[PDB]
Amino acid sequence: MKTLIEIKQTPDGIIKADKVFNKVKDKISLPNRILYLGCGSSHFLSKLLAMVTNMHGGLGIALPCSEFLYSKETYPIGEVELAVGISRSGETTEILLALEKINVKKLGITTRESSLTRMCDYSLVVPAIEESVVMTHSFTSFYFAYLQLLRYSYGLPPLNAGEISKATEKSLEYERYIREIVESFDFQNIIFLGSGLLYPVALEASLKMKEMSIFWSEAYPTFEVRHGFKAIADEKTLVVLMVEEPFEWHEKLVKEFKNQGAKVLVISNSPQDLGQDYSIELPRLSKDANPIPYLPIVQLLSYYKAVSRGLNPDNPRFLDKVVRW
Amino acid sequence: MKTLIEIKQTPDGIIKADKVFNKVKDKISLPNRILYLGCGSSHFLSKLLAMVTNMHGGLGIALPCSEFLYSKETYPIGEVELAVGISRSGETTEILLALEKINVKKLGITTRESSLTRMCDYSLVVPAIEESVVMTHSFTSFYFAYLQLLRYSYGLPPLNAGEISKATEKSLEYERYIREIVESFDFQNIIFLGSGLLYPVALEASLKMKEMSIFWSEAYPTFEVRHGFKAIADEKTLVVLMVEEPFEWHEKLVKEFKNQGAKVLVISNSPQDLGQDYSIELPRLSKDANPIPYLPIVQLLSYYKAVSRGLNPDNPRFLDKVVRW
Ligand code: NA
Repeated sequence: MKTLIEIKQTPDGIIKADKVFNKVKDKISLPNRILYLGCGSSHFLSKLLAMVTNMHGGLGIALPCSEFLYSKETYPIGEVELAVGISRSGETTEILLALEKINVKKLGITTRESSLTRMCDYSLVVPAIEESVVMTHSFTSFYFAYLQLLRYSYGLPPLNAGEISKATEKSLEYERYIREIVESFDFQNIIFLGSGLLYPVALEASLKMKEMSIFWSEAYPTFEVRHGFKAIADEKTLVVLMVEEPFEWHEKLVKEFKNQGAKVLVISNSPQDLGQDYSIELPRLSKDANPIPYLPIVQLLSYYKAVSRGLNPDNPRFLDKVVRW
Repeated sequence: MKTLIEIKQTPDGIIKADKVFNKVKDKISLPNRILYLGCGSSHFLSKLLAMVTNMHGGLGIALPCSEFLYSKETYPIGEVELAVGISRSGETTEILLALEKINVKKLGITTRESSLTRMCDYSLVVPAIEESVVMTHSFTSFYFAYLQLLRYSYGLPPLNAGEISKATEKSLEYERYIREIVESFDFQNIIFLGSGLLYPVALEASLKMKEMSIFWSEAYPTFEVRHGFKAIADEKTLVVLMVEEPFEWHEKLVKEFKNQGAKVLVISNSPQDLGQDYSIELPRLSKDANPIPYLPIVQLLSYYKAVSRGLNPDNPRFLDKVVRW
């Protein structure tokens, strides 16, 4: 349905993102200290943007919109040179309320002209239009558009959009394999693991499982899971480890989970056999862009698990396309 | 069960914490920029300490040990004037490894003389001894000891330990009520909600459920839950909303969950009826100390759910008392 069609539009989304970046790159200059605000999937995207900002020498902080609204004093926001508001629809009430209280320069990230773009000074309107209640390629597209702008603003060379777009096409080749995983192992719960830039991807992947499949899904920074959290993983659990360059600890972690009876899917940019049950190797890209090919993989996994449960990921129970108050 | 005995020692834990604080207050000066490192429950305590540091005018940042070890570049650590390593046992390999890579002053927080105290410049050794694999009153005791030191260090008046200890005695009076909730409503999953300082408490509460009851538990900043996450809440779900001063949005959120069929337990410092099925009112304290009485409530809830499932919270399956590599 719509969710699947939209996941498959990821390659074109990258191209659309590159186009928007080039249109606004000389009109907007991203500063050193940046605050990122978003809700749900957009909060996880905010965390990813904050992380890559720090990775490139800046200082980025991300907070859920409502936490900024009602409990900002408990967060290390400090002086902000730019506030970035993220909303797929550009109509999320909380982001609009948050921006009303902000006096510094404001940059919006959304898929269309909206209430959001009207209260921001500049905006990245990436037309990765989605009919599904669940965000898929818009997340990936928003990330690339901003990443290009960030590298540019920081004096780094632009990434090759064509190469990255082709990388996501490679991700999509795994569709049948992912479908087979869902068919051959009827897991009852799942855990996503990632470190650094892949941690927010793990968080997003888990949310995709919740929304699309109404499923018991969790996400943790790779090795944090050993500290108590692993207690809920057994023979009915699928553990998804996402890692660019694994080392000995990763092999031990995989073995640890298998010893509890869980099956493990490793998604990486490495040919190494860590003892996993399922393996997905993705094209290795510039460190900052490397997480991109992982998104369509976890989105497809969530989609097919949803279908296997007879659910409609396009319109999950209890969820609204836009969260308003 | 050692776990229950230890939860009930919370009041005395506060007293022991105050004693440690007064012994070291003039031997340790806490700076402005502090990094908090911990694993599992100690990571959630680190988040709580980072938040209260920000609340009092300082700059606190918390990170899981492994993320600091392998992906520090993606975090806004910046300049660090003090590194606080938290470990109940003082033997967690990751904390030892993390502190060894740090050259600035180091403060350890633990229950006993250990590898940790031996590699720190000084430590807060709070004797809230626990034999259960699951951390309970030590979390609360560690928090109070450090909070006193922070207030003192920042020129604020000391909190009244006797008053705070008594407040936790009040929490314990809810044991029967909590037990009866567990015996009457056989929930299959649970969601903890909290904002500001209560968010880390929600994370810790969820971990207690995972470890003690091998249960499906989730935690989110109060209003973030509406953004997709709420999809997994229905008639088999118990939603635990923790809030000091509720307002209109809280009533709407409670009703929203009840409309999905879920039952709601509100733990607050307010007598306001938000439409909850179960209610637990706690003594309101200084803003920074206010979260303390909430801990024994969620620990008792997790303990009784574990017992109702024939599980042993003292020694959960798969878990080691101390995580090593
Ligand atoms: Na520990």
